Amino acid sequence: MDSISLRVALNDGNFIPVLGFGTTVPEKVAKDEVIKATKIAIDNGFRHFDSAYLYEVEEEVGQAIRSKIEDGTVKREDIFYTSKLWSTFHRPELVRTCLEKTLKSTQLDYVDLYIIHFPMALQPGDIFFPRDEHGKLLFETVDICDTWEAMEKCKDAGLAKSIGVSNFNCRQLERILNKPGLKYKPVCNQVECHLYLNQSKMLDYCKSKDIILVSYCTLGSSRDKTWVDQKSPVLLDDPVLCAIAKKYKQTPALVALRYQLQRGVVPLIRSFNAKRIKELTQVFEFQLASEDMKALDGLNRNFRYNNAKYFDDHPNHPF
Amino acid sequence: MDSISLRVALNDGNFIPVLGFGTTVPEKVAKDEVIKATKIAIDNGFRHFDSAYLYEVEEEVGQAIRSKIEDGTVKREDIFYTSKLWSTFHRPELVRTCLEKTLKSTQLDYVDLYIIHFPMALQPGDIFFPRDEHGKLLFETVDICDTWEAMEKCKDAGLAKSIGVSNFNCRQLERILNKPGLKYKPVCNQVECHLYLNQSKMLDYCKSKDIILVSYCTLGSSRDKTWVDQKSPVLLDDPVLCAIAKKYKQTPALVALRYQLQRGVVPLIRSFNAKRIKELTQVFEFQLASEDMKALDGLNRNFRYNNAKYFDDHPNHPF
Ligand SMILES: NC(=O)c1ccc[n+]([C@@H]2O[C@H](COP(=O)([O-])OP(=O)(O)OC[C@H]3O[C@@H](n4cnc5c(N)ncnc54)[C@H](OP(=O)(O)O)[C@@H]3O)[C@@H](O)[C@H]2O)c1
Ligand SMILES: NC(=O)c1ccc[n+]([C@@H]2O[C@H](COP(=O)([O-])OP(=O)(O)OC[C@H]3O[C@@H](n4cnc5c(N)ncnc54)[C@H](OP(=O)(O)O)[C@@H]3O)[C@@H](O)[C@H]2O)c1
Ligand SMILES: C[C@]12CC[C@H]3[C@@H](CCC4=CC(=O)CC[C@@]43C)[C@@H]1CC[C@@H]2O
Ligand SMILES: C[C@]12CC[C@H]3[C@@H](CCC4=CC(=O)CC[C@@]43C)[C@@H]1CC[C@@H]2O
Repeated sequence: MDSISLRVALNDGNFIPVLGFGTTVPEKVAKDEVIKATKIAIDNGFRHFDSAYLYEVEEEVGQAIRSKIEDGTVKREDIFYTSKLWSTFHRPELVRTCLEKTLKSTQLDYVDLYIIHFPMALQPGDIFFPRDEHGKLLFETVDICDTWEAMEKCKDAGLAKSIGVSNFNCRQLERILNKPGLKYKPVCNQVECHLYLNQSKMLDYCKSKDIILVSYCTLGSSRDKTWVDQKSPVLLDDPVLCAIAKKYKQTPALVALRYQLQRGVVPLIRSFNAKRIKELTQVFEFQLASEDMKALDGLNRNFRYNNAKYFDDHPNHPF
Repeated sequence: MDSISLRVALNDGNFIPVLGFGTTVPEKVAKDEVIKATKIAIDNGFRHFDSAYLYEVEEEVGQAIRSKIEDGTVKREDIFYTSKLWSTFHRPELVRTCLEKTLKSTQLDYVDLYIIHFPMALQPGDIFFPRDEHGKLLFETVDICDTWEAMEKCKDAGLAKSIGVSNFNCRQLERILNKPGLKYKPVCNQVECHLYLNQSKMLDYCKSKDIILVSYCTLGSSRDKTWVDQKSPVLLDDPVLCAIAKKYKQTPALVALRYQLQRGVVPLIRSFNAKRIKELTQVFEFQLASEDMKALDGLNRNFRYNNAKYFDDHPNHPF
């Protein structure tokens, strides 16, 4: 069967498809394009979809998914849908409210994985990034351990099959793992990970705790100018990556992706192009040799495309 | 990660690694060879091990598995162990007794999948195939539906995560699916399936019921003279199979195996040879084209290497 549909074990007894499909829509691209791409991803064997409250497209993604359930292509159970809790709902009493909005929007009866988008709380309200009239960002110091307890209850309530975090550093992660009364451990930490920021320490830390590293910007991001510095290196053009790709008669994208899979990372990818969507499904058809992995490991330069500078000087900034 | 370690969904919410490693030891081969092979299989990414009470090697296999858990190579959760209920324990009150012997032998705290080895009951006792002094096989007519209820309780008791059957024909399968009060549906039907006996009807039946077909003798069996007719065709020598293997620069074994995976079968293989064990791990590195699948589909000749003639004329003989 579709090898990219196959699953890996989560520490709570659940299983996640090994390859995920992101749903962020680029600034100048139309939101209906995500419906097109999602249906195509499903047709190509993609069973893991990553979204978020912040993305404002959960209505569209849920629509693409249900149409495929409707026409008998898949069952809810075949789909693994991930969503994320936004910073303005970090207050314990607001966590489930955020999730219930996602459920209402997607029309799915539960999310397979619900995660904390960032370890930073912002003032409750209707704006994603609330600032005062002088531009200061209105944040709060809600303890992650408190928001985490609210996340555990959403799992107990059956609204989320699994719970995890995103953009957490080791200190923040340790804070939750050592929390007294901890009932459910985070099943993953979704962070930026690619050839220029391979996260070997975080990967080692997660392995020792049975937490999986789910990577984003795996192919060097979408270079969306609203959030990616245009003077940053283009990952897929890297000479060493292109030489190796050439050596295996594969594309750089496939080599950048395979590298992650080979090191134990569950990667997220995104393409609104039908040829490229199909192309990524062949990542299991080859295998990098030790020497080549060591080569790619050497491309690391601790470079972030996602600095989270839109969070200004939040006392809890992970980076 | 090891693509042969990846999992497929079972109809009860569990997941099974896509490629299984059998543990039967050939007549003239030493039982300690299975400990060697199992450790090597684990080192190579095999996570699904198929055994049975009848095989008399559960003590050895459990030993190989635990050593790998003990040195930190895997966790119990990483391993999927299958065992089978022997015919002499078909009486409802004896089912759990058989399972508890397996648990005691393997020293695992539960089996991931427990299945009915054959749909034929034999008289209780210490001999696998009890016969009278005149030679007649001492069988019983215990209803499979009754033994099945005993299997459901072992699942409710937590002793077996999943339950299934083996060597059942469609009638016997339908008998259980239509049983009144059925609580748990069989997650699989482990039967003989290869190029000369592809089981297309059974495969279709299973697909419609969400029952997976787990195949054995996938490579044409071990040709063990105690149970395989030496005048039977050698599957891996088949001209058409060798031509196709040649066309993909792959071995016949890999082509015989890939064919099963491509049609939705979860295959079982077995090799006590370290080179061949490693060889089978590359089955995801290529893909047969439609025309080639149709070619291989044509090799079918409804030929069984496993006639179960050791069950003589049991009224419930599946074949
Ligand atoms: N948790 C967080 O804080 C966070 C942050 C950022 C992202 N994410 C997740 O990660 C997902 C992906 O992020 P991203 O889009 O910024 O990064 P990305 O996956 O690294 O890059 C996406 C870009 O790669 C291109 N691409 C896809 N397949 C390709 C192929 N085979 N060859 C060449 N190029 C290919 C796409 O172009 P085309 O469309 O033309 O194919 C697209 O522009 C997001 O949708 C989201 O779900 C999470
Ligand atoms: N449920 C049932 O009633 C039932 C019945 C029979 C079997 N089974 C299960 O199926 C498992 C396998 O059965 P089996 O051994 O009879 O049949 P099989 O898997 O079809 O054949 C095993 C033979 O194939 C050879 N082989 C393995 N890899 C090879 C490769 N890459 N190239 C060439 N040859 C290769 C092995 O030789 P080497 O060792 O030299 O590599 C071995 O002799 C059993 O252990 C058992 O778990 C279940
Ligand atoms: C920069 C931005 C806030 C942060 C967003 C970004 C879109 C992409 C994105 C995806 C994430 O999951 C993390 C937050 C970010 C990085 C948004 C585009 C406009 C908005 O102001
Ligand atoms: C033939 C036999 C009983 C049936 C056994 C066979 C070993 C292989 C085997 C594996 C199975 O799982 C089904 C039963 C069989 C086919 C045994 C070897 C000696 C014994 O008498």
